[PDB]
Amino acid sequence: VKELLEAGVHFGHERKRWNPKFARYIYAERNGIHIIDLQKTMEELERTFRFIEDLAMRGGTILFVGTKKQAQDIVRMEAERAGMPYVNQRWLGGMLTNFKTISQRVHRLEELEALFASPEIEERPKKEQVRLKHELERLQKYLSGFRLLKRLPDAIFVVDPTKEAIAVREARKLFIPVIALADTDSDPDLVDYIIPGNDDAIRSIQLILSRAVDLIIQAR
Amino acid sequence: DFEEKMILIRRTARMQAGGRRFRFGALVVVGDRQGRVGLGFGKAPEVPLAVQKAGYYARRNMVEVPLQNGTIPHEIEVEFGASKIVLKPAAPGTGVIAGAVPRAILELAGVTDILTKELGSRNPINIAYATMEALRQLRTKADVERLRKG
Amino acid sequence: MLTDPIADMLTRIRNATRVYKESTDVPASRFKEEILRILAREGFIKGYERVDVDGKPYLRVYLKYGPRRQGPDPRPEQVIHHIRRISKPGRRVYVGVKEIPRVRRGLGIAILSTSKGVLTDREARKLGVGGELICEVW
RNA sequence: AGCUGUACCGGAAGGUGCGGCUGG
RNA sequence: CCUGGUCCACCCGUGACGCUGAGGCGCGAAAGCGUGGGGAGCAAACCGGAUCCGGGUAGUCCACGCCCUAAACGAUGCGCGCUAGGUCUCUGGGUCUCCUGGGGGCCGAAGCUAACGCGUUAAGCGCGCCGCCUGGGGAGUACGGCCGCAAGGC
RNA sequence: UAGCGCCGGCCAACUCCGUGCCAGCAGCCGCGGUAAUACGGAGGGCGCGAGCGUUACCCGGAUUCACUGGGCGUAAAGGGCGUGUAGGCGGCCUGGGGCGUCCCAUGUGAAAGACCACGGCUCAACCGUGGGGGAGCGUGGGAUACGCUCAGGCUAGACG
Repeated sequence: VKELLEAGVHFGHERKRWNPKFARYIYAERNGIHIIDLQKTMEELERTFRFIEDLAMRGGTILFVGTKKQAQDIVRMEAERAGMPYVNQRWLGGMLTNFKTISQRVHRLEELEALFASPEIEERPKKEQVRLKHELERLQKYLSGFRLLKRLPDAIFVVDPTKEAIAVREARKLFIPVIALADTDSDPDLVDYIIPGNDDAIRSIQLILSRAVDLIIQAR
Repeated sequence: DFEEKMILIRRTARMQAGGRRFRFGALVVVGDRQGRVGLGFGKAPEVPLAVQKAGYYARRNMVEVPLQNGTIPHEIEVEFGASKIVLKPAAPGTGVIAGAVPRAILELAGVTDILTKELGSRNPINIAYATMEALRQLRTKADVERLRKG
Repeated sequence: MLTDPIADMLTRIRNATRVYKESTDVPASRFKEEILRILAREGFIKGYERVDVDGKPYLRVYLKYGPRRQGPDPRPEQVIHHIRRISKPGRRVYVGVKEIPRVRRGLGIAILSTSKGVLTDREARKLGVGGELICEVW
């Protein structure tokens, strides 16, 4: 503790939203808000961090899934400062159960990217070039970061297990361990390694992700 | 390594703008007669495509049967929808006593001696699913001991 | 009103297991204590303890579950898959030594209230006595 | 709009009075 | 004015005095009947018009007796125990923005269902008692019995 | 001495010729109006065999009276409601009785039939010898966990 407290990690959602299954992590209630038990957060963090350290040491691959408005930039920067891929724009339905199909799009993006940097572009008059530019821009926006996955990942890291329930379902279906920075309105049972924290509060996500990536880098 | 046989072929129809469109459904069981079984249902415009898809599906939905002396460890009754299956162990030299669907499922699982029964609705698809569910819910002495004592 | 206390305990336990609670509370009785002792000895439940709820004596039962599973629906396997009441008020079931049922080829147990107290099927058969078939557990 | 209990039809491929229901 | 049921607080008294209920007894929308009154409006049957409108008796109303049916429905018998919550609303009590009872609805965990859906007001998990079903039509018809003045009901 | 049924699916076993909603088949689905492996004949093939088919009756499949082992919101099925008689069922803490319940011993449960073993007809049907098993009931002796009854206590149901 003493590092989490100032980051506002232990600030949950209102009484209106709380998931009953999460009740085992509530310390107390104050001022119409819920409070997460710092201690439990601590040992859960220790356990999950041990798991991530072991996986990194073994040379595994972790996918980062954060789509929430404030978390996009954080996920981007934190993921780039490591070899691990990420998804931060919008989780296309079927990145895991339909990995081959999305790999087709990865191949398509690769081929376009190669083509634009080739001296054979003098064909295909300006308008077709503009159409291809639009296509390339779209594929770059949506499929960037995902391009690193040559195959199925080894684990998944999700900022919000509820916002990204589809990704959770896919990972569960394909026996991929799940790491989540859950809050008062999440389902603990659907996550193997859970970090009870905050999904808003940029500070909290910054702290947690920075620590995680530093642990990743250190163990390589 | 895996041998294949068909549960049933059916042809379904859907209305369109003045006409009927036919799609074929196949129910396929796969096994090795060693204590592993799989079931799949494949829907396709054409029969070969349906068979291929059904086999393809069955190859992942995989179940290990805890065989012992080529018979089920214990009796079990299982309800799926409006269908009921009853399975009971048999002494060596009894044979598979089952309908078409249960016999087909159990033979590929390596089961040699069992007494079965179908109750309620006897729709092949639901019977097959009930059989698979019943197979999935089987335990041995070792498993029970491990869970209880630890 | 409450007609069958034993059935009440059975349903309470079943409802507790089906939602994965760590413990449950039940009204106190000697016969119920005996049933829970039999269950604990066979390693179906983590164990029972006599407590007091706002004046009235109760028993708190600590339940046992399986390890966390993988894939969709990671809810662990139950230890008490199925518990059923055999002898009910309005239709009592009494069986001799020769008619003692075998539950799940010995994988399960059955509780007999015999002249020599509450026993399982195995020990009841061993001591060579019959009685009232309370409930079956597997 | 349909259905329904009841009570009547000497211009009864059904009609009307008193209610009731959505199985509109 | 007389009177039934019910809820909450105090936790003061009795110490199982409880649940259900074949028959019986009572209640039972509307329509309908009898012995008397009453009759503004509306209105079966009926009197006329162009082929819906204008009148109009019983009836609708009151007192006392009968009749005892229905989409008499939440198409869900009664009592008790257990099983996540969120929201709206009616009515009580407290240490008053919340906590704790008793009703009426809406979304939904687990679970159940053939599905639609139900889901602490269960159609879930159970126990106790009563009623009812055994393919459609013939048909709630025929004969018999009981009730009723009759239509008719069981 | 070799016959009888069947050959569309259920259900084992396919091709010609005759007729064209006619003659017919049919246990259910249905087949027959120019192709019909479904009618009649022939070739062939399945099944049984000195037997093979048909009709009538009983059980099964029928979990389709559901004790084992069903149900009642919309498929058939909650009484139009209340009060309540008989009946059915019923909180927890100690005792007495031992009716229900359980156990032991013994009598009976004839013979034949069923099961097992051995044996005699050249084998088998058939028969013989021996051994048990057997629901239930009588007598004598034990146990009190549950139901029952008789005593006492409690407040969590109910009532005030």
